[PDB]
Amino acid sequence: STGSATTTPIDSLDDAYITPVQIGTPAQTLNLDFDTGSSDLWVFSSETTASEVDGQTIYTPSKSTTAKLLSGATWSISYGDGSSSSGDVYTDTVSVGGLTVTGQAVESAKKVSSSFTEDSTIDGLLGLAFSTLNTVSPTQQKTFFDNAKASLDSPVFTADLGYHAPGTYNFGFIDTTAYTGSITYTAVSTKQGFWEWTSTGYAVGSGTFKSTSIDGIADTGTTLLYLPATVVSAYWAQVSGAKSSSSVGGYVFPCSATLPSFTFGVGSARIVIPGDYIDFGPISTGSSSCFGGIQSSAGIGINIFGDVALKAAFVVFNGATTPTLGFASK
Ligand code: NA
Repeated sequence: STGSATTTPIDSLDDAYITPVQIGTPAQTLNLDFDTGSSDLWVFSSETTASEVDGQTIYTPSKSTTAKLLSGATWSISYGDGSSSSGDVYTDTVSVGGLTVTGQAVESAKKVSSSFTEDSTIDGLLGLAFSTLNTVSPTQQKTFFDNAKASLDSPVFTADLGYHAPGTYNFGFIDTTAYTGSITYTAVSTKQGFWEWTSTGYAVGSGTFKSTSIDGIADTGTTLLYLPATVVSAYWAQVSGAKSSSSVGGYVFPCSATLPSFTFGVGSARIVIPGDYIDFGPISTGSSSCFGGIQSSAGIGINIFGDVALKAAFVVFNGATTPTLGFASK
């Protein structure tokens, strides 16, 4: 089997991407944030505290003929940005892009933090990291990908995120029309439950490539590119008037600037992030200070290749017995 779904930016900055997901029978379609940095499929629901729901579409298990309470199971998650959610668990039929899993754990939120409530466009998350990070207790649950894997034509999914445009998540196949050149594969460590890999270096603009090992994660659920402070300082030093602002919470730059590209290495291959991808616009409405898309990972404890990096590539998440990542230009 295979599946193919379109993923759409939630706003004009590509802050996140939503993908429609069918849950239950008859289908309830919710727009979920597919997150390769977490392992819970959780949704706004008929159980969510009413004051914490503001425009999201909710899953109502009582209206699904295939929903079953997973008795005794609870979940609670905290993300890198300080947001959180928790609740109870149902099993139900879940379909993405025509690919169906029966008996998928659907984590129903009873509580969500303010950042979720305030984002009316995101109805929940679909985690695509390794199932070792799943928060369900007392019986850990599998991801949608882990449950689908054995049925797929190939044990893979791909992320093809757009810059200010829709893109695609595919399950079970490589679309050889969706990228240019060849795919360069690189080793993955699953020790922390993430798609963790080692970049071979970077370049700033037209500058020379610096060969250096940068361990980090491929995380579709993180907006920005978080890298070591040395690399980030080298990038922003090429932008006149750029500075790190403790008041704003990272590097800002004049909105009049033209940003340089950023290149990262994947083995002997190179992925180029155009300068425009690194512009996250005014820090507040009407400001002439703009927020940078490359930020320091110091204090986060891990480097994160978030959407700013991933949307410059066609990315293969290879879930074979020995997992690997692939990157191609597009
Ligand atoms: Na922000």
